[PDB]
Amino acid sequence: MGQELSQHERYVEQLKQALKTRGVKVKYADLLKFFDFVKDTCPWFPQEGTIDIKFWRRVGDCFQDYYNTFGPEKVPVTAFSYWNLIKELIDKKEVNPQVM
Repeated sequence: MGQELSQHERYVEQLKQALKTRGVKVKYADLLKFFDFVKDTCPWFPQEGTIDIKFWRRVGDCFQDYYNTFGPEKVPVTAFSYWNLIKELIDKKEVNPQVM
C-alpha cells in the first residue's frame, strides 16, 4: 500500500475479501497494479511496474469480459501482444510470489 485509502480504494479491499471466499489468493499490491495497467491501456501506452503471473490469469478473464461487453476498443489484440512482452520482463527476473 503506502497510499491513502480513498472510499473507492476501500471498496476494492472489501471486494478482494469476497474474491478470497471464491478461491482467490493474490497480493494486495497486485490489485493496485491492476488499476495502473488499465489506465496504461489507453491513457499511457507505455507500461510500468512488475505484474504477477498469478494475477495475469485474472487480467486475461477481466479483459476478455470487457472485450465482449464493449469490443476490441477497450481491449484489442494489442493487450495480449503487450502482455507477452511483460511476461518476458518478469520471466527474466526470478521472483518468489506466494508459493514458489
